Amino acid sequence: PVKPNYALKFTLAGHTKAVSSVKFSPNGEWLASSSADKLIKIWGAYDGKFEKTISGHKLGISDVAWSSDSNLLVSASDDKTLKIWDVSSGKCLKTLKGHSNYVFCCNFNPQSNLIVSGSFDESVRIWDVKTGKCLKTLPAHSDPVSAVHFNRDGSLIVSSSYDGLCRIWDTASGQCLKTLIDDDNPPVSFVKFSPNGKYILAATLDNTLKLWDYSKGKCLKTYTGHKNEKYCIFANFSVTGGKWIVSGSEDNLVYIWNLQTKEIVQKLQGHTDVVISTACHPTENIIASAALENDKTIKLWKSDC
Amino acid sequence: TAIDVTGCV
Ligand SMILES: [Cl-]
Ligand SMILES: [Cl-]
Repeated sequence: PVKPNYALKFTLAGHTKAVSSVKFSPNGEWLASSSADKLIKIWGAYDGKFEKTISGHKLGISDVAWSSDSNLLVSASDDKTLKIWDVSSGKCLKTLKGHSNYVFCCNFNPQSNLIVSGSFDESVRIWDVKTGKCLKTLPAHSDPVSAVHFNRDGSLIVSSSYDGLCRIWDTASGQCLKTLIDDDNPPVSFVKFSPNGKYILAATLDNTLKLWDYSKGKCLKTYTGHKNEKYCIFANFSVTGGKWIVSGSEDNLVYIWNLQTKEIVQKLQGHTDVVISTACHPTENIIASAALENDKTIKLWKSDC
Repeated sequence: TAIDVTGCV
């Protein structure tokens, strides 16, 4: 497969301000969206049908993340809390307090007994899901933390920051195992482990995606041609069909690259503002994209490969 | 340089 054929299938409208994040449930059934409107919305992954609104944050939400069982969500808010939600009931199970500035990014570990959060307070916190207690506060960065992600066995956390660094943390000890940077120092706006945990994909605010073999400390691939100088745009590995890199862009497009050759293979037109977030469905060739204040929508795109 | 992002060989 040299090129996918993503076509727009559904538009998920209803948020009243900028959409900040979209995530598929690990079981493929649902999509969760967060917005500056203080709301989480749940949608059918396959039909785009609205399921429910989850309210309770006092200010805008920057991020949401699912547990591995597709039952819990965690949200990160400008109100300086995370909330853990039971998605099937809508209930707030716990509020995680401790950050001193906006909570910007969050994730469960694969086991989903821990949550990791990054904040404009420049820290990374590790939380016990069962008790809601903060287990560790890491002095991770020297500017806002743009992303946090566990690797596939939960033993490592990767963080990114406007300070210019990607850092790898021992989950158990909280010790910094590695700092990655390539001699340039633009803000790092995004980071995530590959599905196997061997690679890290990072975005920098000089219009670059960077793929690290982090154990060798080597940047092996870059993906360029998109616009990203201002906003924290979420990128992905697409591995259900052809092997692609997917990202949003400040020219309102979704960009798709060949994982190996780093060539652009598709640009998806339809958003009327910056595409801040993309997600790739766990089993089907389906991309979710979400855009900022002048758009307010999520889109579902489907490909034969 | 072909990479594998999902398997652990
Ligand atoms: Cl609907
Ligand atoms: Cl970004």
